[PDB]
Amino acid sequence: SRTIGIIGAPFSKGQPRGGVEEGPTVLRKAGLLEKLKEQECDVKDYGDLPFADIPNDSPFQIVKNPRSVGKASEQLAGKVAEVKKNGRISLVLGGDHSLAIGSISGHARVHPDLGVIWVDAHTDINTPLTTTSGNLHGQPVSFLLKELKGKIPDVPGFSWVTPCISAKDIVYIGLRDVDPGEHYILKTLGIKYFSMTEVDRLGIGKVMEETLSYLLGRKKRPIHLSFDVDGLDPSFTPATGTPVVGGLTYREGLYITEEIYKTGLLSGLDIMEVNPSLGKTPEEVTRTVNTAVAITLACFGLAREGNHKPIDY
Amino acid sequence: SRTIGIIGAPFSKGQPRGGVEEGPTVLRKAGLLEKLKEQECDVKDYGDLPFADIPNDSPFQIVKNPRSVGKASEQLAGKVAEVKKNGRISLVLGGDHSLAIGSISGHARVHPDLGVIWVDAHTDINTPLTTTSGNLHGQPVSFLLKELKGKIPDVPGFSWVTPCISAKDIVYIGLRDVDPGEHYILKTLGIKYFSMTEVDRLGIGKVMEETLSYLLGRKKRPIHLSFDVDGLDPSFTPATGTPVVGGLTYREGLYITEEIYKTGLLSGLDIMEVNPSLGKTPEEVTRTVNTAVAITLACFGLAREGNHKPIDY
Amino acid sequence: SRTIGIIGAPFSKGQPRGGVEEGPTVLRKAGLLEKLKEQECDVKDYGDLPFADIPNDSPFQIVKNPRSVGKASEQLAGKVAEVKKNGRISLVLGGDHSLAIGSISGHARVHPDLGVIWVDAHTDINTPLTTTSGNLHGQPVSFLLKELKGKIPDVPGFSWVTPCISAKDIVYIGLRDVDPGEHYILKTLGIKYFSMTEVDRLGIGKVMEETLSYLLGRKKRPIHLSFDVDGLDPSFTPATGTPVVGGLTYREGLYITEEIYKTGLLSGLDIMEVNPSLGKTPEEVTRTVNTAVAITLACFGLAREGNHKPIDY
Ligand SMILES: N=C(N)NC[C@H](N)C(=O)O
Ligand SMILES: N=C(N)NC[C@H](N)C(=O)O
Ligand SMILES: N=C(N)NC[C@H](N)C(=O)O
Ligand SMILES: [Mn+2]
Ligand SMILES: [Mn+2]
Ligand SMILES: [Mn+2]
Ligand SMILES: [Mn+2]
Ligand SMILES: [Mn+2]
Ligand SMILES: [Mn+2]
Repeated sequence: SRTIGIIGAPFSKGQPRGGVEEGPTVLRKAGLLEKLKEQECDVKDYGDLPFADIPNDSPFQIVKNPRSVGKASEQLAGKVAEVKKNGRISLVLGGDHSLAIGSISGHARVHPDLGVIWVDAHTDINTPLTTTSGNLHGQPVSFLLKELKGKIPDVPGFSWVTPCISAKDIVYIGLRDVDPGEHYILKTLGIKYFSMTEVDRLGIGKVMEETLSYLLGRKKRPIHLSFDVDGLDPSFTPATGTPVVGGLTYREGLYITEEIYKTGLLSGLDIMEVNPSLGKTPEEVTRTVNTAVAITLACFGLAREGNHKPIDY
Repeated sequence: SRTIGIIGAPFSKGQPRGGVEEGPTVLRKAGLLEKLKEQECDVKDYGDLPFADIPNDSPFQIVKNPRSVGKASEQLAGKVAEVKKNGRISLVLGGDHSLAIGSISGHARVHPDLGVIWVDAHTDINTPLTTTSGNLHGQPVSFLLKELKGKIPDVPGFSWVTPCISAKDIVYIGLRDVDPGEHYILKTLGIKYFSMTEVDRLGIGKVMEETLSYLLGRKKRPIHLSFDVDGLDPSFTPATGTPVVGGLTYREGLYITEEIYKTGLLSGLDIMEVNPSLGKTPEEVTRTVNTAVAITLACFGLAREGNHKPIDY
Repeated sequence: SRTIGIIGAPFSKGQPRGGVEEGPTVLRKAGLLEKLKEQECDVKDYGDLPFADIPNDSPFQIVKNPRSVGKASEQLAGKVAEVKKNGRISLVLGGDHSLAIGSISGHARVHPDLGVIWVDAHTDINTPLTTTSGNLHGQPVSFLLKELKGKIPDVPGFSWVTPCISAKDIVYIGLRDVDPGEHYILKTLGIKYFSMTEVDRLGIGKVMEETLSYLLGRKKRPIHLSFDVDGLDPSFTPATGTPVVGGLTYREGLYITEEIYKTGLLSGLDIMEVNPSLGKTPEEVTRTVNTAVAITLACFGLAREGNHKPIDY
């Protein structure tokens, strides 16, 4: 049965807007733990990581808050590796996606053979040298790829990092806003991806069939799902820092996760970029969090066709 | 040509909210009869069933308004069997889905070999003993299935009922909120269904291909379509008692019905759960009724590709 | 590389509502030229056609403003043929779709072998004798089809017209509101089309596969894409004269154009029916124009998966 390890990560210095550090709060008050337990889920809450304050953290070239970001991920990596050693699926209620660096890092320490599925409107694969924004939530994957070692300069706060995944161990789904440098990296490293164009062409059904086959083809291995809230259309998750029109639908979002759950291989989960303060109205915030919870519950068994206990009703 | 028999069924005691008894009214004033006639439809209106008032109708265990519900369906069954004997397709403009009991019952009296397609966000297959809500609009199918005879206790008002369909003669489409007892019944009786997950996986095209093949495989037989308005997403039909996000789209709704029409086998039709009083704004009511009419017109020939008469334009 | 020739066509007398003549304006101020240049596009703006005023233009039977419409298209045809001779893809920022007559006409003068893809909720194939509205924006295709020569009476202003395409050289996508006479013409001339029903059945992926195969089967030839803004659902392009619910999605709209771009055969493009004055709110106008620009940029290379230059990033 799916045993979960909850990790609240109220961090925002991976991007300019601040309300994202409130993500764990709103998701918890939405009753996420209760609802997960309302299922057959064994849930242990490891709490909200107390993220230090690094007042002295000047830019590294154009890269912003490098020491703060580097420290949050280093802290998070230890936590994630802790829950993984406790035999539970790590659920990181995040702030910004920069935390992916620590989440996937800590997960790989315990399961070096993990495969990653990255649901996002963006690739977040900019290097400190290709980024034009300097925001680290758009650079996580670059720190994690072994093939990019030698192209990632020494950024204050990330000396603890060691690339744990190969370009062949990750699949993107939902892309619709990729920088030119990021696109160059995609095609150069031969990274497997399904942009909104491929979802439109093939259908989410075929997309998931190919994604799982691609990652679990040679052999079965742990799965790390890093779900960026903006991967879904802004009509479903408006309270997010960088929304892009024409995203994955609510149904597609649930299909992605229902399928992953069914592999029985989900090992790590990230629910990122939910920023309640960016909701233009009280219900945009409610609509976003509700959708984020729904997708989280899907990862752990909630099926739209229904569920029932091993009893004769 | 599609000859129709209209039956207004202003009934609401199958669920707690009352505005649903206004369904026939708003659908008629939307010009449904005129529009149907604006097509090549032969339409005879059998009127709005005068539903009796049963002041004395205490709960049966937890089941609410059993005598009122049982009587409305018994009345409706006779009407439907009447129009079927008049060689016309029964169109039941309903209130709540509890009326399905009488609609399908009366239809089967004349055509015991009918197949049922149930478009709904719910299975409505709870028994008086599995229901937790006590609302009869979520129990109709349980009264109709032969295999469940022996599990349906004697509820005041339904002694006239006799299960007329087998688990193999029904197909669900659109499910996204099924109780645990209902899910147990689905898998136990081996009922064929396409939840939103299957629609996402296969596409409405394949879904309809399999549905009709499944029901008309061995041989051609009359079709009864019980369309619950909440089977479509609440962005299309918001004025309904129990809306559930992530529903069938407008297009899918029309595709379902255009395909059924084309079989030339539509024998019975239910348009249920439209509740004008639940629309939060005047246009939510207009948007709901408009969609309900559009889907009704599709059942009787209106095609999105166009239609034309046997003349040289 | 895609070299473009911009042609502003502020014309509205092809239909009753007037704000459509503002289409070139809002599209230009949305930064369309800048954005196209922000790509690898060679853009030359031929300006906004100064459309004459024909005060004396009484109806022809029921056909409205025939001389004004006929003159605008005649003018436009010369312009389009001019840009085509300059070796550039004609981009007609239009007013109403009646301009299609001149756009496709002028294009065919230089490339008589062109194939047409018509994205629209309507067929716009009514003849002066089949039309019931008398509005010429719903009759363009009838003037262009060789097979309909002999059925198009002499309308003041169109004596310069000479049917340049056969029924076999055009494909419709998005149809959902076709008159009976139009439908008769579709089936009689055996015109290939994909109404919303076919998109629902096959998926936009298969639809585009069949469309391009159909038109480029025997051999490769120039493509003329006449994109009517109302071909997309009104939730994306509300500021348009004749919206119809259940249209093509934003994603589908981009998929259509991304695919066409990739053929490397786009030869002519029409962006029609954008009417800023019909937007009920300031953002409905913004949402419409934004979508119209997005689809225009897709026609010329902008891909959702990303783009990059031939350099080592
Ligand atoms: N993670 C995001 N939103 N990335 C977008 C943009 N390429 C940036 O790297 O700042
Ligand atoms: N028909 C509905 N809405 N059913 C839902 C719920 N299972 C109930 O049986 O009350
Ligand atoms: N182009 C449009 N909107 N056509 C619709 C209608 N058949 C008319 O020809 O006026
Ligand atoms: Mn993102
Ligand atoms: Mn991201
Ligand atoms: Mn329902
Ligand atoms: Mn129902
Ligand atoms: Mn149109
Ligand atoms: Mn048009």
